[PDB]
Amino acid sequence: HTLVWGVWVNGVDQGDGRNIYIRSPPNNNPVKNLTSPDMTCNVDNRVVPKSVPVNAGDTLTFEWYHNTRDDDIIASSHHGPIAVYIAPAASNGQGNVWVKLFEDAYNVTNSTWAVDRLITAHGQHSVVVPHVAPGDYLFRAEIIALHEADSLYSQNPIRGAQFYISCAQITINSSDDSTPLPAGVPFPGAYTDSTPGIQFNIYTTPATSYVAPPPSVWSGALGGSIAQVGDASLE
Ligand SMILES: OC[C@H]1O[C@@H](O[C@H]2[C@H](O)[C@@H](O)[C@H](O[C@H]3[C@H](O)[C@@H](O)[C@H](O)O[C@@H]3CO)O[C@@H]2CO)[C@H](O)[C@@H](O)[C@@H]1O
Ligand SMILES: OC[C@H]1O[C@@H](O[C@H]2[C@H](O)[C@@H](O)[C@H](O)O[C@@H]2CO)[C@H](O)[C@@H](O)[C@@H]1O
Ligand SMILES: [Cl-]
Ligand SMILES: [Cl-]
Ligand SMILES: [Cu+2]
Repeated sequence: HTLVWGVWVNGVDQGDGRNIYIRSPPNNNPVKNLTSPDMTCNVDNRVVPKSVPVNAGDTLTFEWYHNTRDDDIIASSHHGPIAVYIAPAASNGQGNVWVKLFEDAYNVTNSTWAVDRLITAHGQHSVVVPHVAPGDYLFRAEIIALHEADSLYSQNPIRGAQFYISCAQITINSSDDSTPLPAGVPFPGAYTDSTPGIQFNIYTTPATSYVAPPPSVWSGALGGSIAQVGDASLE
């Protein structure tokens, strides 16, 4: 159970974005039905009044929280991967539009899941804004908690992979468009009951064997991190 509080741009806090530049759901409960319209941008997908200005190459940091800002972030049980996708905002997230900018699943070097590192990072993970066409975008940050993913939700709706999905409204101002955004995948649709990484038993299957759900990270993506970029406590 986790939500996005706001974003930072080049280590500058853009302030509380909830229902302002984040298409916030009413609560921190997961989405679990892979064919739900809620897979796009969670249960309250609508235009919110603001979009955060960035330029291509800026560091864009998502900041998550559990109940209050800079708390436990997400229950430690919720091991799993983190992904960020981008779509042009005029799509409203519909159609074959979501392009993956970031994936971090299980780090063999550190012996840690992305969610474990997200907690240590005070809820912060970042992407480099890609060199796409200037305009309005949705950045869809997705945490998959796998602690009940040994079952398919479609088998047992009390369990299943849990999707913590948050869509931020981002406006890309200065961009040379050196990597034009291609068509992408649909949400709902890209993940199905047979997709690798959706049904996974963390109690019996080694995390060294985990394969995150496709699609692969786009060739135009410039990278990211899971690391504290701003100190919320200094405010
Ligand atoms: O036993 C089932 C799994 O429970 C996980 O804890 C979650 C609780 O089941 C869930 O009820 C709770 O929901 C809270 C939420 O955390 C809080 O922010 C909100 O204000 O109220 C909700 C309703 O009470 O969330 C927790 C996760 O934080 C365990 O983490 C898991 O190990 C266990 O299998
Ligand atoms: O961040 C580690 C993560 O990498 C995933 O592979 C990606 C990689 O992030 C990206 O830089 C490159 O451009 O594409 C590949 C393929 O999608 C990998 O799937 C994860 O297991 C791993 O934790
Ligand atoms: Cl939960
Ligand atoms: Cl959310
Ligand atoms: Cu939870």
